[PDB]
Amino acid sequence: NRDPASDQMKHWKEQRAAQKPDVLTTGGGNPVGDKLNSLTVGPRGPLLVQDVVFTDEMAHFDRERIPERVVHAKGAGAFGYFEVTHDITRYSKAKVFEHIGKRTPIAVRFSTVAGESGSADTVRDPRGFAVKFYTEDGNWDLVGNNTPIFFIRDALLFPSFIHSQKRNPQTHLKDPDMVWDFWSLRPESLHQVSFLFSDRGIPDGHRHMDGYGSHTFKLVNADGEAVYCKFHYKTDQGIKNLSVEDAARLAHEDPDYGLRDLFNAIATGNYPSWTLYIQVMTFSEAEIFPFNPFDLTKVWPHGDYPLIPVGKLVLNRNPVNYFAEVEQLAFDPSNMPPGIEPSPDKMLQGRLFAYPDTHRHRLGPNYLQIPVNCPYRARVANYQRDGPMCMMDNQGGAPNYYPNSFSAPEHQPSALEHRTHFSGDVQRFNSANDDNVTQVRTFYLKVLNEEQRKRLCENIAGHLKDAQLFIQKKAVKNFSDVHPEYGSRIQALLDKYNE
Amino acid sequence: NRDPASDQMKHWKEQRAAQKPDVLTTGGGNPVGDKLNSLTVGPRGPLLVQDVVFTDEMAHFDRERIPERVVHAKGAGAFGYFEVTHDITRYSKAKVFEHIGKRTPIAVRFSTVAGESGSADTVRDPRGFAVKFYTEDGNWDLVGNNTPIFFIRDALLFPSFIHSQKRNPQTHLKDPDMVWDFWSLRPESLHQVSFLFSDRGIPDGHRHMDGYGSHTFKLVNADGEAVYCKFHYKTDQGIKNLSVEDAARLAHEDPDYGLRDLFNAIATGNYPSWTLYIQVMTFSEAEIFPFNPFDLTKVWPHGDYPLIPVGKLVLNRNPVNYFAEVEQLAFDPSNMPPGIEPSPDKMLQGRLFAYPDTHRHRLGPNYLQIPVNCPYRARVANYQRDGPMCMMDNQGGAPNYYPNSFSAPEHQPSALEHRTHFSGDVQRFNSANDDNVTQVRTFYLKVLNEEQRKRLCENIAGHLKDAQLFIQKKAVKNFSDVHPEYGSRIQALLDKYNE
Amino acid sequence: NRDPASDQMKHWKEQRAAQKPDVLTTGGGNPVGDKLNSLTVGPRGPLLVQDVVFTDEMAHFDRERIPERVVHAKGAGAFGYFEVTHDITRYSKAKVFEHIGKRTPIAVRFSTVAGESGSADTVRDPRGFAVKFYTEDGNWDLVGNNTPIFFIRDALLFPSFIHSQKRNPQTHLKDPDMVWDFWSLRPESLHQVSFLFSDRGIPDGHRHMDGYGSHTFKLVNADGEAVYCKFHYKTDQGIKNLSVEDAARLAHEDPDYGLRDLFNAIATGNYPSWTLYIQVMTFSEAEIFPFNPFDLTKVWPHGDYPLIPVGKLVLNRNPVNYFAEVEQLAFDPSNMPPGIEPSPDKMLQGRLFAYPDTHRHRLGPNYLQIPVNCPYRARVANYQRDGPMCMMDNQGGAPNYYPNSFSAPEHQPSALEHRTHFSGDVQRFNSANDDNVTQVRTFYLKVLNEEQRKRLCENIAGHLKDAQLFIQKKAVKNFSDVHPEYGSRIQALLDKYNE
Amino acid sequence: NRDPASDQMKHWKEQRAAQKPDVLTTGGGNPVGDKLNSLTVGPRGPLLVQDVVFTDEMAHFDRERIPERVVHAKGAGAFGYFEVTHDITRYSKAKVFEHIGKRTPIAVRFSTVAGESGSADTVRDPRGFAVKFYTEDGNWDLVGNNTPIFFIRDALLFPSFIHSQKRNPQTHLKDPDMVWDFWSLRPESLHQVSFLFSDRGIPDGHRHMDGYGSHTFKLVNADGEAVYCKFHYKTDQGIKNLSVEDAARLAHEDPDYGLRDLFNAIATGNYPSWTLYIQVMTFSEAEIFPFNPFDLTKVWPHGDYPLIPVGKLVLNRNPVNYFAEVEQLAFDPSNMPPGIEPSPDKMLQGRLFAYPDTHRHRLGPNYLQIPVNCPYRARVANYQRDGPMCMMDNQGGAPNYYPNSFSAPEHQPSALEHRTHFSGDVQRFNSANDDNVTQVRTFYLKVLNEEQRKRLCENIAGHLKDAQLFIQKKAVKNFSDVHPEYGSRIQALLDKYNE
Ligand code: HEM
Repeated sequence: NRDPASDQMKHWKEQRAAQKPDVLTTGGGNPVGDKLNSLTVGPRGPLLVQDVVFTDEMAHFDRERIPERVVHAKGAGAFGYFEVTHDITRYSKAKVFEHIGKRTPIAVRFSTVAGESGSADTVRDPRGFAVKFYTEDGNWDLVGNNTPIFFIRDALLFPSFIHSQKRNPQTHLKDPDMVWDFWSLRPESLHQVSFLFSDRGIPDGHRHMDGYGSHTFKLVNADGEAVYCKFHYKTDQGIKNLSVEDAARLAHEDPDYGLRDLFNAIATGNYPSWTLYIQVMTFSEAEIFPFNPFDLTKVWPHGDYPLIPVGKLVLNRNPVNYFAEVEQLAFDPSNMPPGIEPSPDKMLQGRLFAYPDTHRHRLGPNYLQIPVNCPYRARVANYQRDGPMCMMDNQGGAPNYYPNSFSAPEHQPSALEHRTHFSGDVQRFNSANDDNVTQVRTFYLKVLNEEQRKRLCENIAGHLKDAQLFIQKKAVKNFSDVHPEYGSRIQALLDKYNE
Repeated sequence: NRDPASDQMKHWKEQRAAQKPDVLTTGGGNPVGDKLNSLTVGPRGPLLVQDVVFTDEMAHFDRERIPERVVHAKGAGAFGYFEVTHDITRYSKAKVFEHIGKRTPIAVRFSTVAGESGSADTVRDPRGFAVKFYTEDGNWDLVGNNTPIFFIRDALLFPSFIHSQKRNPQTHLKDPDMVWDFWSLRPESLHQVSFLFSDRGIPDGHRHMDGYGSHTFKLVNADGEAVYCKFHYKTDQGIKNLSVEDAARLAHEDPDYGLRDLFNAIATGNYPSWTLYIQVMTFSEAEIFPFNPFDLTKVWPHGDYPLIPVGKLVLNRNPVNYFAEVEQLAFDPSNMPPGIEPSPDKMLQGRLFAYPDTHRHRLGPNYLQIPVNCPYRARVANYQRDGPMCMMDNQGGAPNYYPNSFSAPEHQPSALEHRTHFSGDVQRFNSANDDNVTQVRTFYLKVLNEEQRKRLCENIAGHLKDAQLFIQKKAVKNFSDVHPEYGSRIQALLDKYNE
Repeated sequence: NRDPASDQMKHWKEQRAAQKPDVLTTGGGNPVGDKLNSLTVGPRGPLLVQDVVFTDEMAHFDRERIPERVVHAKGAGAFGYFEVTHDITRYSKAKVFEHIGKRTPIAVRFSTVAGESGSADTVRDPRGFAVKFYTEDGNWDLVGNNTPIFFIRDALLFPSFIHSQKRNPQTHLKDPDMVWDFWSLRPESLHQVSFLFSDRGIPDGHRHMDGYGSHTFKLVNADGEAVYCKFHYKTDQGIKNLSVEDAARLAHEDPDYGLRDLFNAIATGNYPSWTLYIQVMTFSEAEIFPFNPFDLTKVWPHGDYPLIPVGKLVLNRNPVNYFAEVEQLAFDPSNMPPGIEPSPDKMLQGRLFAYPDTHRHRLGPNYLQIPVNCPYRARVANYQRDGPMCMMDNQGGAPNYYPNSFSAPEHQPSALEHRTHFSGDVQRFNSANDDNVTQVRTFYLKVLNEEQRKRLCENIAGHLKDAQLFIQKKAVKNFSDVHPEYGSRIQALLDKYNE
Repeated sequence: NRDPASDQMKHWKEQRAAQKPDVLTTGGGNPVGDKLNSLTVGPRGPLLVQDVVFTDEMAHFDRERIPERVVHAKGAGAFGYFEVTHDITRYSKAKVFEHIGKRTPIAVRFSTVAGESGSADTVRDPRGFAVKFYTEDGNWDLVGNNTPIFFIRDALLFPSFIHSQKRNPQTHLKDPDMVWDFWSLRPESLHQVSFLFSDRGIPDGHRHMDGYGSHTFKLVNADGEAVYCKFHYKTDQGIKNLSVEDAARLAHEDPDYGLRDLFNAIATGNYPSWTLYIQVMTFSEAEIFPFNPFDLTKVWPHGDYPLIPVGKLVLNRNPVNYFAEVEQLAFDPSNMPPGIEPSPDKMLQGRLFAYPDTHRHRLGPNYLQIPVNCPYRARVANYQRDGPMCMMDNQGGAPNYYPNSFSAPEHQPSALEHRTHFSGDVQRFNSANDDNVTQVRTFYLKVLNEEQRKRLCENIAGHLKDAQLFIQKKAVKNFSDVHPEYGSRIQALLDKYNE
């Protein structure tokens, strides 16, 4: 016998006991008599528009594909839940953290980034780790990566970035000249660049990796007090990466490696877990931080801000229909229930917009009306109506303007966004030179040993080599700024690759 | 106080009862602490992106509109049932006729023909009478209208017709030349044109008008024997038209008069009803018939073809939410249960294609998933997946290829099309001159009496007059062919009309 | 020979006289043999899916309809130009007012608000007066209204407003209970509501109504020197409006009266024009202003803030294709070139989001490329790419990331937005009580004379009379808050109406 | 210096030199001041809605993606011309062949099949070969392949087939159980399934393979006589296939091998070319012939039906912008100028619908209006109007109904379709027994030599080595039904793989 994976269609007909098979039908529910031989005038004559069975199917077939994620197209998914094992109600008053043992059902999706839908899992790229919490207050999406930091700190340079990583407008090939001209001119990436070309670059599956909310957020307690926080949900399966070697063999032996490793893990019953933590920084402590507490290209050293365990993330159910439940999902950072709010983290401020923006496009206006995306542990109610493909509903014949004198939905002041005071002019404030080295240096010669320190200078040079020379220096320079040796090793290697 | 319609909100609230309102949430179900004031820095400062409340809402509002139906955009809808007051199971074996007494939930939408969503019901124009049956063998969309005949005999000239019947491409106004130039160049229109300007051109409210299927159809029984039939449903509310002045008045006082009439009649228990009948014709007779039995412009005389009583059509329910229940109601002439097949009606043949084609574009590739359209009385199982906005499970893990050896949906030798045998060179046979007078001449003389004739012409003469002298000639010319007098009688009015 | 609008097809045939007709082709360009009779196997047989002429033409016919603008569905559009005639450059460095005699192409559209596409023109309703300028610095849209004020003062209570106006979620009929229940609950509307029900609520055609910017905008000259402002452009054709009697008649007689009137004028050289002035309030003034200077329901009295002439708006070019030129026409208040900026007017701010947004839905992601919408007088060059229905050269090989060292477009540091200082807490400041009457009273008492006040209350009562009693009560109350006479004069009429 | 594909940007800057870079603007052409730092309230403050530079850019990015082709997603495309070399004026009256030395602009896209957009070029999968001839009679899309046969002879099966190749509905991974199950239960595949695993399964470069109109078509001369034919465009650069290990190496070393390879050729003057031939068969012969002369899994033998020469296919132009020219490219078999006509193929006929149809989905209603799809060597003129993103002018003010009396587009009898007399009942004729083994055996034996013969079994087994035995068996039952040793060798291999 094979693995639970391949034995899919197998484990399907079985459980289907001896119950006869459903009756093939058209979308209209008309029982199809013969769906193998099209209607034709004569055995060698043309086809009639009359074969609606055919028309009905081909028509549906011609419209399956929808736009793939603008980023993170390739990924895996599965559901499970979250459970409380610590009390942090002092910090946030969210319903998901209510009492201890408070298990909220979740939905998570792993994925790559730069590659398309046909791409393989096993390759150097950050990883998409987004959780969908279904809470009585509504849904809460923690759209996070496998790291607490990203490459850029101003949303505006993101589209340009994603481009710099994806194909060339003309050749449609991957273009290093682009990948590095951008990185080179934007040293802020330094930090997250180094993390990428580290060993973590390619985990073993989606399980032996770490999850983070990356950004800085804001918790609020039932007492109206607030404090900035950072979420870290480590892996209980342990950290594990794949040598550039395997990453390549796997790249072709099983392009969907990480994909079926997650399905079998849960099929065989070995459910992947993660222990959720959170750092904590008061506003007072925020004004003090030697750095921008809201800079996405920075971290809060654990020593100065220790981790507090909060919960256990347990994925235990495997998706049935992938399209409907995984590809069709929708993780929107904007979705945050009372007790949780965004920080003025310029990058975070960008996700507040983009996700619902695209979602409406990828899936359509009512993209939340999709089962997987619908917040069922809540009771959506308001003054919104219509839209294409309006399922449900449509919120019945209830009044549609606010305010109204007809007992239609009223607001709840208990969920008012926490009020903070901000002073200063309205201007395009430059964050470019917000120190893109320090924390980086203490990562090259403080977080990594000599072994991986080198594996880095090797990985990087192996790619940089392909970029125009003038580019290489503009890069070596920056790296150097993190530490001379850093740029020395790399540069060296390059020249050897440079013939 | 006033009418039930206008009392919509009232009642809704009284039913709502003492039940406290629902917490006003965002699309994501998150409660809103205050959906009346925006998040602005300062009481007179800028608006913030961070106001995902505003953006959430506003956004759905920006997508509230879907393209109105290409034709018959304005209308009203109601649900109810259908009863089997007779056993017509000798001709058609459709389960919707199974046994006397059986009932099948129906859905109907009345509509005008040309005017967009904002026009007025009380205007001369044919009328849409769609009857959707939710059977146990899929659905059945009998797209009827108040008239058994139409204007054209071949689809190809349909998109062209509707055009002439709408706004000039440059001015955007109703064009008399666009209208009459077309009607004059296509005599086959001579029939319905007459019926159109007659007293039936404006039926007083929906309840007071008949419904027809026009297209010759096919009824297959148990033995597989087949026949051609027509579908007529006479109104139990008796016929009632609206004088030009009484309608032309209601055009403003109440442009949605028809919509209100219906809702109101129902809301007051007074349900509109229709008896169903059909006309049966043998391939042999259809052979002998003096005309083309599938010529939409002609009718099967009562005498030669009496109407057999079928069952009843009760409208005892009003829509809850209009946009989700009526606006989206989609009727595809293709939905025919095993037992009702189309006919070689060149006109019908076209529709077979169009409805789903457009429904796939107005509502979406998965429109058959909309609650109203879904055949909730049968089990839809087939090999079609994905498509934007996939509701339900999408046949979960069930296979997707046919045939297959995994106990997936099967065939239905019983639901096989009937086998008719045609012959002749496959080409484009000009149907332009298949007697465009006979029946028109029988209408203008034996069906109408002098006062009814008088009207017809004045009605016609008053509209045709705005066309160019030349079209007027061409127009009158065709009328004389039906009958000398018809022509001159109208002509007369024109010369006067030309003051 | 009638009005130029009627003879549209005439002058066409005429226009291309000696020039022989072009060949009829499918979408693909292939020539069409016989476009009248579909390809049916046998003169009375089915329709071959092999017939492409049909399918091609039919499938397209099936997708002709796109959503109609969310609000202001029914309108009229013409193209003309703008000519500067006064140096106001000391207030805005906008390249549009650049210098005396300056000519900038414009495109305007007139509209109603609540009615859908079939809706009648001559009805009480504000009027849209959206201009589009194709300035050398990019398109500058100034979306004017036939009134310099609006009902609500916060963008959040807007979707609700429109809802109250349009059809009821259930019956689908206009609901006066809905309308007035709303206005009654938000007295800020008094001002505009009063204007609306005044003779000005039903202008005789588009040629007799002033256009306004309503919102306060911020102008910025060459020395980054700012100044708030109001946009006014009075008709040069004289203020004229249809009585309540002519309006109803026309309502059914000529639903497209505005269209017809506007088309004809131009068509016959009788070009309409508007002079554009602007009031100038300095930051120091907007400070001590007796009201919030960014409150859409208020106006800067001519007395303390004059009107400085700018130039003229002239329309002299009818649309050739309505759909392609007047329909797909989309204006974004967000489009403002260097020198013309927004104010903190909350009501305005929202608009910065919604117009481009909704457009991305109605017209489509790449709608900015639709001819009538492209800033043809400017040269786009950005890192934007792809999306459906992408024309032009998608900037071709051009680099796609920013910054880049490959000579792609750069940022002009001279068009950097002006910078203002705002301080305070950031939150939901409740601006529902910023005086909802003062100005209203001035309008009722000093702007209108008895003759007028008489029609107004009559008019208000005409509609309101139908709102449930408790609603009418609440309504008269407010009016009284403007003036005892106001509420009373109506009340009487009310009690009068109730038998 | 490196290859052309690598030096893409390098050249852009080079040639685009001696020119000040363009001004980076917005969608509306407004110059941006700084596109690197979003607008906020103070250095550490929230992002303002005011920032439109941001939104515009972001939203537009949030939509860059459109759905990929349901099949043949991964591909490379280029442009060239077709040159007549021989006179087959007698077989076709088609203008594209008018004379000797007649050039016609063509566009081409090569593509794998069951692989998603991100997949890798080199993999056992048929190659998509589609040429778009822009002729004076519009565009004639010759939607071919690198093989002259397919896996099934009935459209209906296609969706079911295609799904079998793609991913598993639940585990989303590629699944052999599905693969082989389909083929096992469907023997017609045999012929094409053999060719696949043959040495031709993985062609080296897109230039070292052939082209096969595949289907059977019809030809019509000026005198009206018709006949059937087979299209063949043999590679001039010669056939060069890739090994199995090599293929799987570039598979991850360079997954975009096709693109690069092909792009570089044309980039250096090494323009590839193909010779277009035609096999001819007269109706008479179409009668004598011995299995269905249209069976898509049957090829005419050069022996009895020889290869006639026609012309040259030369591709000497690379796309400037890929998304604009290749991604948006749309080839519709339904496009066919006079002289070329479909044939009964129960497979082809269906294609005539899937292509234009699925396009109205993937790209949009007016997709034929996208620059590369437009039939620019002709002149579209008809009665089709509107639809979203209506580019051009919608045809201006021309009359929109046919017929008309205003000199609008007329028709050409010259373009009438050939009339074939088809006799025989109208029903679903089984095609499962049309011989799916005779021709096949001839391959394995004749066309194939002992050497390659081995690499087939080895390959056909290397894959099937993952399908439940019960499946493996069924398969061997056919291969052997082809020829004893075929399944023999296979079965011998399979056993070892079964460890
Ligand atoms: C922030 C609140 C606003 C939002 C979200 C908003 C939204 C809309 C929407 C959805 C339409 C439909 C347009 C169409 O279908 O053609 C519209 C039309 C219009 N808006 Fe309002 N708008 C806002 C504020 C205003 C203000 C502040 C003005 C003052 C120019 C204005 C002027 C117009 C005009 C002129 C039209 C009609 C355009 C035409 O048909 O030519 N809007 N607006």
